[PDB]
Amino acid sequence: HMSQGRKAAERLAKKTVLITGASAGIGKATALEYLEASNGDMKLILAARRLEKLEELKKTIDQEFPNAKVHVAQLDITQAEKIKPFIENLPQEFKDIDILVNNAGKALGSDRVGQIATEDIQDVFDTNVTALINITQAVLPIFQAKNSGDIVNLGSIAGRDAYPTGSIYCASKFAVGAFTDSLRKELINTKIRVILIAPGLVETEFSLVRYRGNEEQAKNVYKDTTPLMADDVADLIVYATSRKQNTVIADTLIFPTNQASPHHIFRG
Amino acid sequence: HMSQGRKAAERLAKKTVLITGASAGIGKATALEYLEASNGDMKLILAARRLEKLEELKKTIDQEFPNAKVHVAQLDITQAEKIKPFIENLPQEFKDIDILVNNAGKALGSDRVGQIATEDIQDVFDTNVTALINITQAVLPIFQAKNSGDIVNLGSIAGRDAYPTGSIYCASKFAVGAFTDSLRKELINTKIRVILIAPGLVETEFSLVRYRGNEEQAKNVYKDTTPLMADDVADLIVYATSRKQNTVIADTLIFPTNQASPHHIFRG
Amino acid sequence: HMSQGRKAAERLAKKTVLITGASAGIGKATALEYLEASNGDMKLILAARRLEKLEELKKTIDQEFPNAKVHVAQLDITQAEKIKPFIENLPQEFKDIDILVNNAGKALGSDRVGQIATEDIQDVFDTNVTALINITQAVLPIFQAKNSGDIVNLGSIAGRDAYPTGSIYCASKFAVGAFTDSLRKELINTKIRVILIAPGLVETEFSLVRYRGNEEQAKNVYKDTTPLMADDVADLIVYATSRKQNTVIADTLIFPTNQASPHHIFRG
Amino acid sequence: HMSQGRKAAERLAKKTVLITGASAGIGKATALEYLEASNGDMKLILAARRLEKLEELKKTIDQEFPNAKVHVAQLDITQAEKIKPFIENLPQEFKDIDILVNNAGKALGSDRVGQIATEDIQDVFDTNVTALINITQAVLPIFQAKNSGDIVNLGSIAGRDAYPTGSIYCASKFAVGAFTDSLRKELINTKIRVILIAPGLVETEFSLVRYRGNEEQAKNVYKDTTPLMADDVADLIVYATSRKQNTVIADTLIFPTNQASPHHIFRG
Ligand SMILES: NC(=O)c1ccc[n+]([C@@H]2O[C@H](COP(=O)([O-])OP(=O)(O)OC[C@H]3O[C@@H](n4cnc5c(N)ncnc54)[C@H](OP(=O)(O)O)[C@@H]3O)[C@@H](O)[C@H]2O)c1
Ligand SMILES: NC(=O)c1ccc[n+]([C@@H]2O[C@H](COP(=O)([O-])OP(=O)(O)OC[C@H]3O[C@@H](n4cnc5c(N)ncnc54)[C@H](OP(=O)(O)O)[C@@H]3O)[C@@H](O)[C@H]2O)c1
Ligand SMILES: NC(=O)c1ccc[n+]([C@@H]2O[C@H](COP(=O)([O-])OP(=O)(O)OC[C@H]3O[C@@H](n4cnc5c(N)ncnc54)[C@H](OP(=O)(O)O)[C@@H]3O)[C@@H](O)[C@H]2O)c1
Ligand SMILES: NC(=O)c1ccc[n+]([C@@H]2O[C@H](COP(=O)([O-])OP(=O)(O)OC[C@H]3O[C@@H](n4cnc5c(N)ncnc54)[C@H](OP(=O)(O)O)[C@@H]3O)[C@@H](O)[C@H]2O)c1
Repeated sequence: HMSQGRKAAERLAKKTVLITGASAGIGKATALEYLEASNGDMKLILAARRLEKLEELKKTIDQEFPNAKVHVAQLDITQAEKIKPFIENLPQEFKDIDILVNNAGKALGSDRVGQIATEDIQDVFDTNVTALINITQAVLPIFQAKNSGDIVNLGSIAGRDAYPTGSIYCASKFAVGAFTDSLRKELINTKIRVILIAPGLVETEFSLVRYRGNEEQAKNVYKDTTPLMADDVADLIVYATSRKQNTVIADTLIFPTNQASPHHIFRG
Repeated sequence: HMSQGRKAAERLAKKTVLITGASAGIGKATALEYLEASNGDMKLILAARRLEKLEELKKTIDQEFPNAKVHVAQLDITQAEKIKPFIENLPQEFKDIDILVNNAGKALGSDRVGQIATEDIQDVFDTNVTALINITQAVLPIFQAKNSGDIVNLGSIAGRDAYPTGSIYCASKFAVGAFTDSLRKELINTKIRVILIAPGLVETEFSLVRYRGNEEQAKNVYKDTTPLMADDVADLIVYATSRKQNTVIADTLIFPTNQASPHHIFRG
Repeated sequence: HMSQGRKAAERLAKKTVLITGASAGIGKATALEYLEASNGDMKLILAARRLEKLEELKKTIDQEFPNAKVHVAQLDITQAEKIKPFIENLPQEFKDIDILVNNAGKALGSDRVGQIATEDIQDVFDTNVTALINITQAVLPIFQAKNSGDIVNLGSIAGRDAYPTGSIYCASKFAVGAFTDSLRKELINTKIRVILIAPGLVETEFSLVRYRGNEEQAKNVYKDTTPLMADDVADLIVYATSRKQNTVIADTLIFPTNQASPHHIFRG
Repeated sequence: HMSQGRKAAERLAKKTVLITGASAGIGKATALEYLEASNGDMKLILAARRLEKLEELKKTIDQEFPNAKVHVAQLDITQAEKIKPFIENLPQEFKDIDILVNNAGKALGSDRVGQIATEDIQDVFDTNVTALINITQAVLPIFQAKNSGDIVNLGSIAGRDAYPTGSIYCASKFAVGAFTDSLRKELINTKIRVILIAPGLVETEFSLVRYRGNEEQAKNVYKDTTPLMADDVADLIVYATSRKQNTVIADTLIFPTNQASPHHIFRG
């Protein structure tokens, strides 16, 4: 198991990764890809709300990667007050986080301004931005203590090119990008790496969530295109975080070949 | 009184402007400037938390511009549940808003990530982003009914060029920009104008608020420079909103001559 | 004649403006607008290739603004070797330039990459970028000697949001923006103002030139929209350059109300 | 020899890469890295002006990668008239290009506007922009005929964040980005991948060229930092081009850990 070559595996070995939104889509793919690239030799902290999904993943990992160690954690990152204790209370074995993947995130609906539910505004901002920042602040001290660690934030093409009907989501991803940029500028005197991942169309549960479980509307987003799959973004994240320390794959835009922006999507 | 020429005064006359953060700084300057440019002939809705400051402004206006009509409103735009009623309950005379100026906003501290108080995060985001969106959604129906109206959003240079120690503020201003951009893209089939104003250094109460009333630290931000004053930004706002309808001064970055970015500030 | 109010007229009076592309469209509008805003009391240096068009304009100005002084100059700004002498040889009366408007510019064709004529590539880059820089370098010493002066560069929405079929033009306008931004950052220790004007659809001779004189294709670009007219952009330029010296209207995107990007253009 | 894992080697095998600026720095590193990742099993066309440097590289490759096939080409990409014939005249074996790496490029001096030699302006633009576009147009038909191929353009952090003293270079890299973006938007209906690589500080011959051979000034750019080495950027290029076809690593900013922008560079 060395999906990315020997040197990348060496660099990943024995590191501890904390992944938010590990129950599905990119987060889940990323947990698996980290093992593919390191010959199973890492420690994973998988956090999301759906505990069974996490358990199921751990079981999959357990048999596929005997030498992997996985700590499953039911956490709604929206519940601010639980973040700091969550970190402080990690089992000894998993306390020394090396890579934080702020992947948990969502979009709710495609309403034009004027039609947007206040709940949808709070939920998207709280999950995408506020929680991302809380989790970041709670982990950072670990990195600063040892002057090492990667902070990986999931932005989006929507974070640099806004589109109509996506005002809130775009506002949230623009925010994530900016926060990420300040952070990188603050840390230039450390060896802590700050990495922004910005995908276009990836077929996950993202569109299913976005349209409240309506499978029709979800599949329709990808109709007549070959979008990215979660493992494609996972591939990039593991790639970025397995570079030699001095290298920062700082900001990457990943697209399916048929897409060039939110407004430029070829449908065959 | 026609600070911007006859034609601009004609275009402004008898319009109703709603201004958030009218008690100080740019919002206050903007109320005054609208009158300077329209020969007093407008209707102003001035909202902020400090009711006395608003009253004082109204009194100033009352004697300076007898023909102006001013409705003062004590409102904390952060109290979401009060927004919709606020708009619906405007006195008949002021109900027909023509220009919305989403000016109320703030920055809290200059802490590097890791050191940022959760209250400061919520306050900045709620005031700068969430409330701006709520207020925008509450007013927009008025504009859509009559297919006219200007939406003016206070962004910042910080909204397109992030800087260390300003992660939250920058994140919030990037969000305001992106929301604004989505909005403009949604409304291209209307005659509703969407305008983003993005200043650099303006000497107001902004730095005083930012450093919790410490006048030392506040004055220090402007030390050895000649920053913009609030009437400079007011000038631009009134300029943008007094153009003929078909013209959209969509996005303007305004700088004092000694500044070229958050990182490029000459001190004499 | 004070289209922009008294204070703006005072600030413009007796200043010397150098305008490239004065024979048509925005450049021509801008010469006229400067006079509207200053009560005719300025000195204009109008440069372009079509000498009769310039003469015609001067004649118009001569009778409309008796107190204006206009120096007409047949110049192909693409002829680098003539730039420095051009400046150095201005008649005494016009030597002390206060405002440079780098307006001359064009786009040639709408060919996709693979189909682009080399002549069209050189012409667009030489006029839009190289000449702009040459002219800028030649005038700048005047401004540095007296520590004042405005440099106005015509960018475009295309300079920040590229679009298919416009690769060369967009590349050129991105370049103009970047050059402009470096410049502003270099001059923060001077009182020299650096101003970028970025329009969307303006109906001038721009599309006519772009499609090699084919009036059909030209009119077609504006079909079913109400684009900006050249005086709209002139209005903005005169506005920016008539602000008090300390204020820099640094970067303004101006759109007709039906447009929000090169990709978002409503046609009624 | 599979620096990036088996699957990536499979995807690279037997492909033909054309590399500009192969005689040194990133271009040279990239030729080497392609072989490291594919077990020597590719065909390289190495072009630059210094023929001996190319020969030397080929000799290195010949003994290190017996199964590699290398065509060396003395070419000044600035000589436009030679581009099309260059492509058309490639030996049969190397005619079917799969990957174009537009790497040749340079910066000349660090002069502020006003002090910039016209030769330096033409040389930078002709090499970085005009030649890049010419070479792109000449190779593209190959890709369109077979509906596959990667176009890799070397941009820079300078292409999205301009800095004083780098106006021309920045202008040139902004143009490369914009051209690149247009190109990707044009090709969404093909399976041709369009990839922008944007590094910060890499220690190559780049600074040596920039300061006309002065080793002092060159080494000084990197003093007290650990910059990226050419093989770091090579790694990213090979990574991007060895993804499965549907995946486009569209736009990647790569930094040494001590850098976060042109203005944010920590020196230890
Ligand atoms: N997929 C795309 O096309 C797209 C494009 C660009 C960027 N992105 C970004 O990439 C990230 C991952 O998206 P995705 O496509 O993988 O979405 P997804 O398939 O819907 O998964 C999102 C994950 O986040 C978790 N999550 C949501 N809210 C949470 C909360 N309050 N607390 C803890 N965990 C929470 C979910 O698990 P539970 O429900 O079990 O808690 C789920 O596992 C998001 O930030 C998204 O914005 C997505
Ligand atoms: N100063 C700068 O250099 C700078 C630069 C770029 C952009 N801006 C932006 O310009 C806008 C105005 O800033 P400024 O410099 O004029 O600031 P300021 O002088 O401190 O005034 C801000 C106004 O907002 C009001 N406000 C704050 N929170 C409120 C709330 N929760 N509910 C209702 N009103 C509230 C305040 O009034 P009350 O306390 O009475 O409620 C105050 O009148 C902000 O959006 C700011 O981000 C400032
Ligand atoms: N119109 C739009 O939709 C649009 C949008 C954004 C930006 N812009 C920009 O705004 C500026 C002016 O546009 P426009 O609409 O006014 O175009 P226009 O109507 O074609 O006029 C351009 C002017 O430049 C002059 N000119 C062209 N090449 C020249 C050369 N080589 N040497 C000297 N003068 C030259 C032309 O005069 P002669 O032929 O007589 O020399 C003409 O006066 C340009 O930078 C353009 O890129 C236009
Ligand atoms: N180094 C950095 O910090 C950095 C950062 C961002 C982007 N970049 C970009 O990365 C690319 C490579 O730069 P580098 O650091 O590798 O520079 P480098 O070490 O100086 O190499 C540049 C290469 O380009 C070739 N070249 C220059 N002009 C040419 C011409 N007219 N025709 C054919 N070949 C030519 C040179 O070969 P000959 O002299 O033999 O012709 C040399 O092989 C450039 O596009 C650069 O702008 C560099």
